[PDB]
Amino acid sequence: PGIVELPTLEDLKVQEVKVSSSVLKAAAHHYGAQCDKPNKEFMLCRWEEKDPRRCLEEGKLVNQCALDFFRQIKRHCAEPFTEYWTCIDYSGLQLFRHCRKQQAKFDECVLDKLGWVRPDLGELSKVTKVKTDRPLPENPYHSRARPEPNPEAEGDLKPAKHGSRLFFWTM
Amino acid sequence: MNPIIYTTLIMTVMSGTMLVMISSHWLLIWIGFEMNLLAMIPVLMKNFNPRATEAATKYFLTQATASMMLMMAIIINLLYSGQWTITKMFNPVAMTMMTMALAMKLGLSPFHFWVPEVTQGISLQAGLLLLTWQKLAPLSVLCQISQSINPNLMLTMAMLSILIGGWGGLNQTQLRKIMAYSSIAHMGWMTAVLPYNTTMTILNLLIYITMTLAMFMLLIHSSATTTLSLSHTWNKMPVITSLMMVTLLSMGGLPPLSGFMPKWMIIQEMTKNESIIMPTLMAMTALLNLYFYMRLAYSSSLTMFPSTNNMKMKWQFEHTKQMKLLPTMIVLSTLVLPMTPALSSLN
Amino acid sequence: PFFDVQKRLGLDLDRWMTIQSAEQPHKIPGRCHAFEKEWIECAHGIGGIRAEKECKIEFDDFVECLLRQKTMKRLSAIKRQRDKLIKEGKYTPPPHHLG
Amino acid sequence: MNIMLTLLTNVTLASLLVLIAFWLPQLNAYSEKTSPYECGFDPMGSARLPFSMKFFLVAITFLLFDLEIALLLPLPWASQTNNLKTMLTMALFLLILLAASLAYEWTQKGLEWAE
Amino acid sequence: MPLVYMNIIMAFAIALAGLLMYRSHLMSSLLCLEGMMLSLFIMSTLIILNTHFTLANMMPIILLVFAACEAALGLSLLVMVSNTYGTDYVQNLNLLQC
Amino acid sequence: KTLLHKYSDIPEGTECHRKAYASTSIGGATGLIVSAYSIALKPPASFLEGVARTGRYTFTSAAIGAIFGLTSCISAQVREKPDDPLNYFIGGCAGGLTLGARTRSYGIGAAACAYMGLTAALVKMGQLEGWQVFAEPKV
Amino acid sequence: MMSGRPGRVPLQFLPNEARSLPPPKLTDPRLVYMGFLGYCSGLIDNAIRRRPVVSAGLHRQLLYVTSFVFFGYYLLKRQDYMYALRDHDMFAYVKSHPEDFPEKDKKTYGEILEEFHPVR
Amino acid sequence: MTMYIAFILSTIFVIGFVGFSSKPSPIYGGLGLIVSGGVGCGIVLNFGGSFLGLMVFLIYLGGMLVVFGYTTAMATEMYPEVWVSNKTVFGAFVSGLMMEFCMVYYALKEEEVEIIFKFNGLGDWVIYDTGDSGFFSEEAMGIAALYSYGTWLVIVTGWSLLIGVVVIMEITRGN
Ligand SMILES: CCCCCCCCCCCCCCCCCC(=O)OC[C@H](COP(=O)(O)OCCN)OC(=O)CCCCCCCCCCCCCCCCC
Ligand SMILES: CCCCCCCCCCCCCCCCCC(=O)OC[C@H](COP(=O)(O)OCCN)OC(=O)CCCCCCCCCCCCCCCCC
Repeated sequence: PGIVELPTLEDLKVQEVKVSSSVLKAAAHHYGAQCDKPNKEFMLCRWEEKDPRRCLEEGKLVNQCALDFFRQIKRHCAEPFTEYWTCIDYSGLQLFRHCRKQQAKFDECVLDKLGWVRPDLGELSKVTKVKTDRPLPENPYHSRARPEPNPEAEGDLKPAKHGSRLFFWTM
Repeated sequence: MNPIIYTTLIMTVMSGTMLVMISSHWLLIWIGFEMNLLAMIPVLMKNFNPRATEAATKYFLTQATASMMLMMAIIINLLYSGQWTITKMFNPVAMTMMTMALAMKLGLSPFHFWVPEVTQGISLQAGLLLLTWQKLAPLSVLCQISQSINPNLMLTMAMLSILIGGWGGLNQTQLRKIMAYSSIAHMGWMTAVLPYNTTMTILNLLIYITMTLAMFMLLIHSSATTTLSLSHTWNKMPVITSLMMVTLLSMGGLPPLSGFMPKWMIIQEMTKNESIIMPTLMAMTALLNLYFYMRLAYSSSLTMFPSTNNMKMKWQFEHTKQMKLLPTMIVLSTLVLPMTPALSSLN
Repeated sequence: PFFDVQKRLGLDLDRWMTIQSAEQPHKIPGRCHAFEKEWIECAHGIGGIRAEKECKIEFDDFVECLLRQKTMKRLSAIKRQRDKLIKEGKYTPPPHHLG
Repeated sequence: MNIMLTLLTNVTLASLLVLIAFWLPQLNAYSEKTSPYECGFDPMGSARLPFSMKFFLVAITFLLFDLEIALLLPLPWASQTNNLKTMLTMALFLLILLAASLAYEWTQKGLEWAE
Repeated sequence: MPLVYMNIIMAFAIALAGLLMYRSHLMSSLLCLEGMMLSLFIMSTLIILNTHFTLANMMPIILLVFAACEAALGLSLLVMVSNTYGTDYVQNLNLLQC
Repeated sequence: KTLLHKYSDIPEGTECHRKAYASTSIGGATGLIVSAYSIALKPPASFLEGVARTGRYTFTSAAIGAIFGLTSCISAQVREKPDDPLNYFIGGCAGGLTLGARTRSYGIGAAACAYMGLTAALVKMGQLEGWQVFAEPKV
Repeated sequence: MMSGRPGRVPLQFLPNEARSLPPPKLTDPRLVYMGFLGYCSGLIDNAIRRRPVVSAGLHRQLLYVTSFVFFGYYLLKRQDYMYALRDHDMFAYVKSHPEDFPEKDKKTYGEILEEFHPVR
Repeated sequence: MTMYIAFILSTIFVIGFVGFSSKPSPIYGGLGLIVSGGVGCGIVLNFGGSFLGLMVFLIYLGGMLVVFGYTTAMATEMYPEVWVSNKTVFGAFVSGLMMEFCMVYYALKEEEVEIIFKFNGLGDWVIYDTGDSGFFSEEAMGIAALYSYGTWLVIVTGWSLLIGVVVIMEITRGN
């Protein structure tokens, strides 16, 4: 009953980040607060537009905005990145608790090299207001027209005409 | 059994039935049925006679099977609709599935085979509870889901209920078996009108409640379980046999007695629903109940059966029971026909 | 229910769980939250008789959402014709089929 | 993949370990050798009789007790709920009723099972 | 509907038949009864897990803890029958008759 | 009710063999149902006489079903009156007589003649007029 | 059937808007019959307990009449409510559905051709 | 193979059910039932129902059926009624191995099996849903709601269990 419209593979050939999981996790805190604006725009689209195909343009933007976050640290102290994500990779659960010294060394550069700051606890979990230009969807669920409710009761109650009206009972 | 334990056991049985009538969730409906079952068996076990053990075992096997079979009707409806709300369900096989599942609890179709035997084994007071209170819970579900029922399937189950329930009643000596066969016959009358209009399905319920409380507590007051034992009660207390014959006539449905009010309204409804052959046949089978009703009435008070010289002690002493609510029970169960238009209150 | 005490005194006993689009732990969804929400709001204040036919579209869509009968039949017919064709060597699956 | 593979390996290990414990010892059983041992004397024909109620009574109490504890496995995740007060009250209820069932069962003889 | 759902549904139906088609051991009958609920417990888990009815993960335990309660009643009646009669036969469990 | 639909599809007093086949199928199925019940409630002590019991019940019910099949159809064929209720009445009595033959008693056959013939008229009465036994909920 | 009408608050024996109806008059013939039922219970109440029926425990059957009358009275108001309610939304429906209730034509018996059957 | 692994577990579930439903010896029926009890857990495990799957092992395999063995040890009909003892049980066991073998072949060929319901014989894996559960196990969060939203069920389930122990001793007390 229609077409499941799918985007062509052309727009899907977007640059994808090629890094192991521990690389993301090691720099996750220093990535979330510093690339929030496109991230919030994309994920606002995901929950508002409610359709995957609508947020394709933003989908490549966050991936792109990940790459220019993953490039200056190469033109800066990529060496403290190496052992830090290596040590995190050694952990089975990628626990930060064991590898804190390399975290400090990693944090020391970005405080001065790019001048970033480590986000505090709860800061990343804060709900943030994202400023966008796209209009809000009208019917994200594509709802149809709604059946009209049956008319309500109205008018004052009057005594039953001629009583119960059940066989010979007068009242 | 300790009275405090007995009171609690009845309290849960009442609450379990109350739970069924007040639950909008199918799982909770099942919860009420099972925990009502969970406390029904010990009450039947109060006397603890080998006949009772046979009766309780029979009662549990059929009720547990029906309740377990009820789960699939919920599960299948869940599977095809994902709705736990007790409403018009969405599967003919599931609708069919529960209809016999609930019918076995009520005992209308051949399912009814447990109803007589369990009553025979267990005590008179327990039979009163089983045949009156334990019929509200299965009826409560049917009233709510009446809009989804297949008319042919339910009308049939009602038909064999009055048909067989009345037919075998002619061949019962023990009063307990007579009452159960009457119960199965009365089960058909309410169930027949159930798909059409639920209002007088209830009206039949409270009315049918009234005689069965009236009859059983009269029988308990008589302390008699057989026809011959009932016959001797004329010598001790002729008055009680007089009221019992009024209720026996009333429960038979002769006007202007109360028992005519349900049947009259039942015939009126399906006549409005263009079903006119169906009411006629049930009315014809209604006389079948009246026959052994008359036979008991003939043995009880209309005639005067021989007594035993040992009855003379019974004259000297007196009854210690309080038969609570018996006075208002029979009066409300024999002359309420003039107050028929009050059924709109049920609506 | 037969006696809707829940409505009278307004204590929620079971209806929190009767349908899957209600409040859920950690606000995580069911499989067909989108569909059943549409069907529910379609069939509110309407009545069982009218909602059976008027909101039919929202129903079978929602039923198909959780049963997934015709979708599975669609895949079955796709797969059935595939093996009825590739076994004859008429079309060869591309590399992305096999990785 | 590995789970039933681990289950599979143990069962074969057990079966072969009894297999080489069964065919290897060169079974040479006779009639008196296979006869039941009853303290060195004649068996009178038994092990087919009911055993009162105490063994059954404790089994049912254990079964009922096992069912309530089944209701309270999810407590470790229950503590992670948002509304602890309702969870604290409710979990306490199951335990005190578990106590009450034990309390009644104790008071009305019960655990002092029949002899 | 997926092939597996037949396997539980047919499992119940054949379990249902064994519960009704009797023999001489109502002990064996109780086995079909608790097997009957096991399929009910098993199948209920499939839909609820499949459809992500998170709050409905409730009832597989709830159905278990109540179906298990009937075992307490049923097995207790078993020994009661096996005390006034000694055995668990069903043909002899007909003292009611009339 | 496809099996029952077979009888209704064939016009009255036309293709008598089809009507007889449809009628005897109704009787055979009905005899099977009651025979299976009788085996259930009443134990057929030995299996072989159990097949004898269901054989008798099915053979009887088929005979009434078959005989009513011809007598109803041929009478309508002979008298060229399909709407006439008497067509079923003679067939109904004819079926009742066959029951008497199977039980070997004139009294039961005579009783079955009157009752079944009356009902056979009544069901035809309903088919012509439009009587419904299991009426759908109308009001 | 009124099982799900809009506004029915559950477990409400006498809804408030039912007060807009003429209350049953204190000697309504239906009400006194309800009082009859209370008395008729009283006479037999002494009968089972083997007491001097009519003149036996004036307090006992006196309470019976009182209880039956009040429980009767509230029942009658509730009974009058549904019949008034049943007729009310009835009338509101037919005005809302004129097409399903045609006004049958006005023809006198003069033009009506009613065939006549002699008794002979 | 692993294509239709859940097809397998469902199959032993059926034959395990046919085992005890064929009314064999109550211990042997218990053996057949626990076999079905064991295999059924794997079906739930394959769907992610680890907590539900492990419970039936705990309170149904190691739970109910253990006390079932007591009554079997209490009943002890004078001779074992193992499969060789009777011929109807063989017929019941043999029969119950046919129709489910028939309809799987019916379902494996054209998949249009219409017994009672319409049913697809497609691979078990299809009906699975794709989507991450994050860090919260959906099964665990559902059950833990016992003490958050399942307040009403907790009272009724607890109260019935309390009534469960009062009845059991009362019926077994033998007056
Ligand atoms: C719808 C049709 C009819 C349906 C009901 C029919 C019922 C009877 C049918 C026949 C029954 C079987 C045959 C007869 C059985 C008799 C049973 C019996 O016990 O009889 C003997 C018994 C002896 O009497 P006893 O109990 O001693 O009481 C005497 C009064 N104190 O007698 C009795 O116990 C009977 C006691 C009767 C007491 C009557 C009291 C009447 C009081 C009237 C008050 C009027 C007030 C008017 C006020 C006017 C102003 C407002
Ligand atoms: C227009 C379409 C149809 C055209 C064909 C005509 C209708 C179908 C054929 C006729 C069916 C009704 C006639 C009776 C058939 C069953 C007869 C039967 O069961 O006989 C066996 C037995 C009677 O003998 P018994 O009392 O057992 O004595 C010997 C004991 N050794 O039985 C018994 O003991 C039990 C009592 C008899 C069985 C119960 C009643 C069966 C009939 C119910 C109505 C069936 C209506 C079928 C047609 C409408 C529905 C499709």
